[PDB]
Amino acid sequence: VQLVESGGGLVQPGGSLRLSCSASGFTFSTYSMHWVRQAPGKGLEYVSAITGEGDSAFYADSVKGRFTISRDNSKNTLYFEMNSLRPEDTAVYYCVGGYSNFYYYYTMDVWGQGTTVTVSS
Amino acid sequence: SEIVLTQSPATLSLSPGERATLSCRASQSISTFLAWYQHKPGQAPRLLIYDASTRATGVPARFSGSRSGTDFTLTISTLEPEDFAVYYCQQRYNWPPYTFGQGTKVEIK
Amino acid sequence: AVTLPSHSTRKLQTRSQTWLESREYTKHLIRVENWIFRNPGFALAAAAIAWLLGSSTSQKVIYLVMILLIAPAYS
Amino acid sequence: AVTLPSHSTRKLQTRSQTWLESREYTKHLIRVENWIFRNPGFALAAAAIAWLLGSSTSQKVIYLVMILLIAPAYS
Amino acid sequence: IRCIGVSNRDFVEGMSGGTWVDVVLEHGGCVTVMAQDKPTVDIELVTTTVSNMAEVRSYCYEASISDMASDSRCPTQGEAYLDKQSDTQYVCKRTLVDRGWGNGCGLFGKGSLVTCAKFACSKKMTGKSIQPENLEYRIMLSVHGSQHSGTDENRAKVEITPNSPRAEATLGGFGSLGLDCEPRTGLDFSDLYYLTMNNKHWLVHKEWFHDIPLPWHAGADTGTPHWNNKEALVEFKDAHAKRQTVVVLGSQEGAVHTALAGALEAEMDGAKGRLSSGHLKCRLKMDKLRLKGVSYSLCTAAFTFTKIPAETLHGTVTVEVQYAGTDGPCKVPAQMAVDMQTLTPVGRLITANPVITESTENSKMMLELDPPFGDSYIVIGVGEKKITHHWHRSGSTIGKAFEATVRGAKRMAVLGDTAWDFGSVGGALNSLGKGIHQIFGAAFKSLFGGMSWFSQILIGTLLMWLGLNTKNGSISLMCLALGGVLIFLSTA
Amino acid sequence: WLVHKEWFHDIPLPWHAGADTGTPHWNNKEALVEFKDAHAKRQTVVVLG
Amino acid sequence: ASISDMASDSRCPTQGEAYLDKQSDTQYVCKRTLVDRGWGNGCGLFGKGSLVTCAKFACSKKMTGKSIQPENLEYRIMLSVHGSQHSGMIVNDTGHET
Amino acid sequence: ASISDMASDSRCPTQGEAYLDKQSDTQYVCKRTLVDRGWGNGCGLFGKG
Repeated sequence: VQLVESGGGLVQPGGSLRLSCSASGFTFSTYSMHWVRQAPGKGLEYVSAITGEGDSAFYADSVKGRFTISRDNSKNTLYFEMNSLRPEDTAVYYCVGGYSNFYYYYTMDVWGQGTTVTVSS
Repeated sequence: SEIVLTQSPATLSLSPGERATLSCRASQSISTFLAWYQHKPGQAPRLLIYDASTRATGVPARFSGSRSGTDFTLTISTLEPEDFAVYYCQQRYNWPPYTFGQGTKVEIK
Repeated sequence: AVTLPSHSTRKLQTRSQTWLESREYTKHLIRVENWIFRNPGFALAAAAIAWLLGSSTSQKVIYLVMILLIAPAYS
Repeated sequence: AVTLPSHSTRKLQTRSQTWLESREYTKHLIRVENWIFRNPGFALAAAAIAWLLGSSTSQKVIYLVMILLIAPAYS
Repeated sequence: IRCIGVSNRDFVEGMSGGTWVDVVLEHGGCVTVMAQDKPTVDIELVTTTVSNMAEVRSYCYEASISDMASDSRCPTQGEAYLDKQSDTQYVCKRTLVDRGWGNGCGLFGKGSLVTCAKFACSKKMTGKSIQPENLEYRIMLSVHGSQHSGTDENRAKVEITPNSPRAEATLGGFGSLGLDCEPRTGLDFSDLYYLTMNNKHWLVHKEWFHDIPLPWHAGADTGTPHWNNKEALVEFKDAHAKRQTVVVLGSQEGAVHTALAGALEAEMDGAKGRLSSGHLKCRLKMDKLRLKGVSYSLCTAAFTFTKIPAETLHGTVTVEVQYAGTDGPCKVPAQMAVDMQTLTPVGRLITANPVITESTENSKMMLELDPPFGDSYIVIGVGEKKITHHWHRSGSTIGKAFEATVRGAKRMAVLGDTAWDFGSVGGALNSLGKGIHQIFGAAFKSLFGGMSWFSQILIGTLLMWLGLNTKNGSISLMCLALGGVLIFLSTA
Repeated sequence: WLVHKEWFHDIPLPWHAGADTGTPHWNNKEALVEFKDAHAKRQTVVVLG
Repeated sequence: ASISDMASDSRCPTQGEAYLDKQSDTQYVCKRTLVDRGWGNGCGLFGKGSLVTCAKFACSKKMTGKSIQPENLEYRIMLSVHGSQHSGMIVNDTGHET
Repeated sequence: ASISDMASDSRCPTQGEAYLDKQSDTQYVCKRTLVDRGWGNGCGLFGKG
């Protein structure tokens, strides 16, 4: 049971990036996935989420509109296509996963190692 | 608007062997749906407690959780050297706008 | 959606043939015949109900026919 | 093609909802109401035809209802 | 546990054979079985998967046309003949055309015009057969007792196929629940095809999938299909006596969606297709069930309510308690009381006996219980530390019996005889009722049962008037048939 | 086609109202979209084809 | 029609009603219903919740109708005379000017 | 309540129906009616607009 994150890199303001999170060791379809970011010198911020089956998605107001979460249950991969990046989005992103029988609720979670995304002008 | 969590001291300076107590205050009623996470620099945040009193799988017994209304408390009886890290509370109430607290750091005194 | 009213109500009349003319006679006959062929028990039930209604023989036969027409359409 | 038999004839019965359940009710009622609202005079024609048929009052009212039902479907 | 909030659960309280109790499982809700001296078990049907289905008769719901051609011979000749008239991949139509002395052939009769067009398919939908063998059921069951509200030995999962209709759920420490089921018998799959159009799947009666007027192949397609009909999707319209034109009808996929009504939706993962609405009947051999909590000493330290005591939809009350002391595994004393002077057990406590099994410092446990209708106190504890809670229930026993009759009526309308089998420990009144219901249901399905919510409401009102005014014993016969039809409808 | 009135007004389909100019607006998305729900614990949105 | 990114929102058995912020957008179809909630799902109470689901609507193609005034419509009549024409000039419309 | 910048649109007695682009905004109240129109207002025809 592990989550391997990748795709983080330095980019200019207004650039587009795509983060990936490969799941292993469990039934990916039965796990609701979430993206939580932490800016340097700031607490953890819960930004995005998607249900196990891909039906519905949630975006926090701080990211609503620019970022798009998605998932492929056949390739066991979570994607976070982030467009129109701004310097305020420079942070370490973690993908978390939890067994869910309801849209987004979960009790015990699993975290990846995180990936750094730097948006500097 | 969204539920907010407040961690009282933002910094706890204690020595190994002392008793640590961290508090988390919610802006509105959440019955028991509060989680406590331990985060060390260079490591992914680790789930310690869910349902505000239930220890996660493999968590040592020295961590305990208690609730009273909207005030939640994380207690560390016997402080260990590896227990000095940042601690976050997260509200799991009913839908995703899920939020974390500003975090409280347990520093060696 | 589901309803989609038929245009044959307001059929445009001219020498030239309309959009789907050759299927008008068969369409309704096939619908009714198929439904009755699938459900004969309702033929029996409709015969009984028509017998209970209507004094004369012609009234009962007309009731039978009208029930046998209303049933397939669920009109 | 044109006929396409409805599956509501063989409605699969279970606790869970069927494919298009919320629509049936308004489906048939809307079709009938719309056709009558577009063609009002046929109400008078049907009233006359029903009055000429059937001895008692109940028979004539039932004939009226069944004619006004069977006409919009062209069944 | 696992059936607290379901809102469509029913209690099968009672076991008069000391042994097996029949139970019919549905996708909607779940069943809590409570026996005399045995732990309450919640049983739920989860998913019905079908595997390795066999393709049968795929239709073509969108056509494409191709290089049309035509011929005409003068009004006094044989008939027009395109060489592509002996090709089973072309639609050909023959008609009479006005011709002569202007078109080039001197005579004034009617000519003969043949037009042929090549047929191509896009987006065909296909149906597949479901044999009674090779469909699997998955039943999830859990036990009450020590599980807090949030290898488990309290939950188990059972796979049931017609090849293995009986299985045992091994609940470590509680024994084992034997479970026999009738999988072939439970939902007829000998009339249901699995239908797909474009990534959407349904269950379709095998009489609505043979009266379809669309170009149809037969079986799976090795290469390019041969479609027999060549009509009902291609329209040969005629100009004003001088031409022929060929058009195709557009994509048909919206009429089929509305032709489907009362057909069950499904979903598909790979070669397997999950249906989410079914109906299965199992007998529960609960004679190897024990209690994991007898010969325990009463917990006497303290108890704290951790959330609040809450009320489910059916009247029961769930309580989540935390134990302070460390007594090892020990029994929980709890009851519903009135007149706290004389603690007298009123009501019934659904969980079998509530035992705390984890003793480190503080433990959590969840129990539920069925309180009386008046005010009452939930009393948890022994002496001087028995925390209590004030709890109020709404409705008198009469309303409860009325709702029970309503639930029974709905279950009957849904199932019939299998509904007669729901709480059937099995006697002679029960079997007789089931037999007469079989006979009446067969007759009713033969006569009626070709209508949907409107034809039958109409016939119901009609016969209701008829039986009201006919003045015979047919009065009673009709009025009974009417009650049947109208409840069959208003259940919805 | 040539089509009567009252057949091009009694149609149950999402309809705009003339000058399609910028972002399209449909008076009714009703019946072009089907909102079913699972066994009391979900909701599902499908389009008719 | 074609559908797009769905979303949803739920409420406690005793709170208000669900509200997605995409209900204030005339490009989303939204539907409101009641869902079983409680004690497993995330709020302590057991009645029926309220669930809202919204989906973005897009139409690839649509049919359009146009109005015909009884003016600005033209008829074209072709007339011919007997007499000297040979059989060739029966279905031949090349030069009628001269 | 408080109201704000009104706007309006009118159509040929024989055209479709009026449509403001502010009908696609859930912050506006919009009402549709028939108005006497023609040959003085600018559109040659005399029916209701």
